[PDB]
Amino acid sequence: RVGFFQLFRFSSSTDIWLMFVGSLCAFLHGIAQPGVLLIFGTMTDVFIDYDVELQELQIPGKACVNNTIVWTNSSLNQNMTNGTRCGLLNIESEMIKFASYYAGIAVAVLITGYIQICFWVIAAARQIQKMRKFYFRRIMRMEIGWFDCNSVGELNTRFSDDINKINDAIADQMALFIQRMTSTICGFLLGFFRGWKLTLVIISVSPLIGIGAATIGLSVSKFTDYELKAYAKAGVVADEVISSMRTVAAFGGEKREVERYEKNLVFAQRWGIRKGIVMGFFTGFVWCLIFLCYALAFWYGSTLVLDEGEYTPGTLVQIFLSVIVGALNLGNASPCLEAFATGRAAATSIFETIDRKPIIDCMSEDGYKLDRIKGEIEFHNVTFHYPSRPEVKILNDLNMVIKPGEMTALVGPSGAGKSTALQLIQRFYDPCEGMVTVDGHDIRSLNIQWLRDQIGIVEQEPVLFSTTIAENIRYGREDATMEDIVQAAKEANAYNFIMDLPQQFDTLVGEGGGQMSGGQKQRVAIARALIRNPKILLLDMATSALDNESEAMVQEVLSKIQHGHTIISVAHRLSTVRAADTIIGFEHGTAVERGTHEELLERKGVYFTLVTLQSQSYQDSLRASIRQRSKSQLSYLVHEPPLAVVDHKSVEPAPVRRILKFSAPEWPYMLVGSVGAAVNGTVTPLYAFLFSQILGTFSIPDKEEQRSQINGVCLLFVAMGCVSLFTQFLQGYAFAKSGELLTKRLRKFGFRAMLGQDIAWFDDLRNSPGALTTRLATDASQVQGAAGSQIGMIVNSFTNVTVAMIIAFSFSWKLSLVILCFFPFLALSGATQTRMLTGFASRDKQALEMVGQITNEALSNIRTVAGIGKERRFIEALETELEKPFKTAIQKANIYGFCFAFAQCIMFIANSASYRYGGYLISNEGLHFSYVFRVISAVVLSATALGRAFSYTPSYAKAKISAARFFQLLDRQPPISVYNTAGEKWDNFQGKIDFVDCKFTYPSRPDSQVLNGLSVSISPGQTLAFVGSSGCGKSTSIQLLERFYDPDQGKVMIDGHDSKKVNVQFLRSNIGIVSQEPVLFACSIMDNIKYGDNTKEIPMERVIAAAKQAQLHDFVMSLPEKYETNVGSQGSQLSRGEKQRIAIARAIVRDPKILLLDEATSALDTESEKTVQVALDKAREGRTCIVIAHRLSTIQNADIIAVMAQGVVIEKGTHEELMAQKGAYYKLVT
Repeated sequence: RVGFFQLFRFSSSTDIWLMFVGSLCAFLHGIAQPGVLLIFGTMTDVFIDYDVELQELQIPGKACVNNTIVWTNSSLNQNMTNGTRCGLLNIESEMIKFASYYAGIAVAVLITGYIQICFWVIAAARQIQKMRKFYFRRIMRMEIGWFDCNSVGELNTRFSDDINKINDAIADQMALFIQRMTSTICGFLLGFFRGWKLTLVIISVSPLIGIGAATIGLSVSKFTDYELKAYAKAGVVADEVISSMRTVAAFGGEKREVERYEKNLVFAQRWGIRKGIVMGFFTGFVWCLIFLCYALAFWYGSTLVLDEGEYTPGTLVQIFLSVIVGALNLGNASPCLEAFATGRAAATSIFETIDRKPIIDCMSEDGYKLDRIKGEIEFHNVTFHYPSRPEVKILNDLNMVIKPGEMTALVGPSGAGKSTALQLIQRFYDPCEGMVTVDGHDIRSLNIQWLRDQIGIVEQEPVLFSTTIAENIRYGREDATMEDIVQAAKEANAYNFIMDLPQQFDTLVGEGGGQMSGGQKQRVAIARALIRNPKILLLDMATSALDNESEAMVQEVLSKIQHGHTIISVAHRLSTVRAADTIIGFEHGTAVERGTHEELLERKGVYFTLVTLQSQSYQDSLRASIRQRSKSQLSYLVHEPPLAVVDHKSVEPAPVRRILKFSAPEWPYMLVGSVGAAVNGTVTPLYAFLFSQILGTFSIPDKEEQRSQINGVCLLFVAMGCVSLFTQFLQGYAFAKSGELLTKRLRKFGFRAMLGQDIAWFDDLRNSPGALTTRLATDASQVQGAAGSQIGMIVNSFTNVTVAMIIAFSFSWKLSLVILCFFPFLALSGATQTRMLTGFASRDKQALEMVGQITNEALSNIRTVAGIGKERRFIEALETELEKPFKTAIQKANIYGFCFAFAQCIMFIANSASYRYGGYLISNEGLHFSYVFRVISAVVLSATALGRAFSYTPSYAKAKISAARFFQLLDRQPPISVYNTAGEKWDNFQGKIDFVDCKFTYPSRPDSQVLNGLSVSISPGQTLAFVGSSGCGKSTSIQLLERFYDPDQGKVMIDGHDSKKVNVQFLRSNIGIVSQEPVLFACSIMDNIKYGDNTKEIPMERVIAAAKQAQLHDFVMSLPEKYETNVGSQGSQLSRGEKQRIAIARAIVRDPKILLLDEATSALDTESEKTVQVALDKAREGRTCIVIAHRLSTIQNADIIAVMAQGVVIEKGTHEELMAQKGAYYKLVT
């Protein structure tokens, strides 16, 4: 929808000038990089000419016998047959000149690169400050229905992230795009217009490299989806098992689930291997093509193009490097296009909501302004439905009138649109049909700003803003003096309470600050409403959100000092409506009664009499991680020109010792990948060496020898291309296999240890099933980032640097030292730039947090702001707060511009100094001109590679974080361990139970609500029932007898053995549990029943017996698929009643000695309850059972009962004796 050039719609004239000057500087700066290669071409031509002359002068006196052609005296007054051949070219003077040119270009690049970034960043910052303030000013004027449709949560993201996406588009990214586009255009143009045969030839290889690069780029996305689909084959198992962990534990299926997860990790491993193979092979293919292009370019440029006489060596070098630079810049310009697309997409919502016209908004020209109003208000056939849900009509032909100076009470069912009438008389919404009038005037054509200033509302829930109490009250009326605030607080009965506060009226009351009682918040809100002395006072269920002790006080504040002005009250309870002058009952959105209280009592008053009588998930994160990791690995494709100018830009963390120790089992693959990486690192300085070797051949006097040597070097380039192909493929495959083996091992171990944790560990919100699955899917995949791949990068960089240094110091140590002085800067350039950028991003986010606070406070409770608060205040506050991000952006502009400019210019300074000194060495020390190029190029390329080695920031740190998260899990020792040592295994298990005054408190729930004093004993074969309580200990006996939690204090005795000492596996195997919600696995019905005793392969006879005993055989036997019917995800539909019998059969099949019926027989259908109660009753036979049911005594008449609802078991006995003594047990029959 939004065109790219719409993003600049907020640009001012100053912004236009800044952008124009920045673009001009970016254009000039971009010209510099390819334009310097002309100076380089002429410099290398000068070197070659001087070397030819010098070599000729070494011949022993060819012209001393005859005048001949080319001897030294050609510098003198002698008639040499080929003119002035010697003496005129002074190499040192030429190199002084060329070093001067390089230094001048360095200064120009510094200036232009600084301005380029600074001006563009400043212009973007100004434009987006303006954009944000306009956006917020527009939001606050939208009608409240628009806020019903749009969530504050999404508005916050639009305000913070989306506008930041626009910033990334109109910011320095635009300058970088301009610079790189002009650089590539100039690079290709200067190649074509210096030699078109060679430029055309070496460009003709592009289609193959394009195919390879496009293949890699496409394969990234293509393989992401295939990987995600691959892991899901195991992710489903993990999610199913973790989501139902209590049943898995209760039936001891941990081993089975671990095996089933291992069985499915193979697909993810396999797809990871294949992605590695493909991407490594294609990276090697691209490198081979690059080196074949080198060979073709040099061979053709020499043959019949240079040795024939058309070109010169300098022109050949210049053309080659210019084309390489152009292609390099073209590649670096794709991130800018990505940023432009992202920004242009995000701007759609912002601009459309900026341009949207509000249906009703706070403005000064909307309509008439009354004076001395009576306050009378009336409805006329008002019909209304909310815009967010127009299908449901809330008001139906509503007609009502509220007399001036009187209190009218609105009563009716909660869903009768009772309060929605209030939102109409302050004009939150216009009525769909009908009219609402005040003092005889229509609400329309009445100045909304003036109208709402006549109305004060006590909201349903008090809302206070983050400021002082005096300020919060002052929001009701701007010009209220302090004594007026005191008077309002006195009327609202808050003065006495507020003066008790530590700092009186100046105390901050922000919700993130000092808290206050709901009653006091309502009283300060009432003060805010009263301070404006409204003619119309709306009481919208003020007390409905308060405790009784505070309800009394708030109600006392109300109906005490309210007079003269009209009051419209929606009472929370009808005990206080009788003071009202009139009452209007609401039914299905229409007024009915419109009578006095005594008249409301004209008949049954069904509502009034009734009340008075009754009252008296991992996929997103995994996708992001996979994509980011694949993109990071793609950095190996970066190639840099020799000579020329270099590229610029293409809980505690675990110790790496632990990661490597864990990854030891796959050491051979890491070693093979390391060998490949070492060779690939060696490749770069070797091709710099071969380039310098080529340059040296052009000075050879013998043409045949020259041709032979050039052929040899081209063959070496071809061989290097082939070796690079093979080694790149080998490295990619080996490190992919190492990483995938590590990830598979990590997932298996993490799941296996995760299933060993005690149940309490799962209840913790830090270990939510979604969180656990995300940890098992994503974090496991990331740990390889701190593994072979990192080792591969380290080895690659080390070999690159060491080989380059060997070459440089072998061929010239004096020059190497000079060029090495610039080594630190060239290397640290990129790392410093990236880390400074991320630091600035963090600081900008910190600055934006303050603004987010204000914007979220304003939007979260926009109803309070509009109705009773001040609309314009928040706009001004946000406008003032928006200055901080602007200042941070300005200083970012300055610092980032300087850093970028220096990083760009430093290379030219290095060239200047190095070639100035190389000229001196050639003139005096007798170096060969080729060695100068060799040394300088080797050192520069190694410096750039080493600098790229320090760009591990985004992935390595989080890899170590994930490794730490896994290692803490693997090292945890749970309080209750399923995998613990065997013991306390008495063969003749009988199942006698006893509770010795157990105390328990649920962690992950507030440590309050302690369950205390529980003490009962159950002899073998008896049934115990916990009944009557709505909670407070009823359901925790189940989770205690089974070792889900050990008691805080006290002990649970099984056959006389303490609970904490009996081996969990054995005890839990002796118990069979049925829960309120039958949880079954996606396997077949036979498998689900067979899950009861998964330690042994029980025959189908047991399953049949259990199914018939559980009243399940006939039902399942009559299904289309019978006992092989698949459950859950298969699409087969079963009701809770049908699954409950599956669960009961599962419990029965193991022939448990203890049965825990945790509120079975709770299906929504009474028929299902009848069906399943028979199953439960048949199951209880001959076992020690603890039975819990919400149903009445009929279920539990069989055996002894406990009835208490306060933890301790005071009342206990059989149904006959319990009913005889007339205790609390009778409440079931009350």
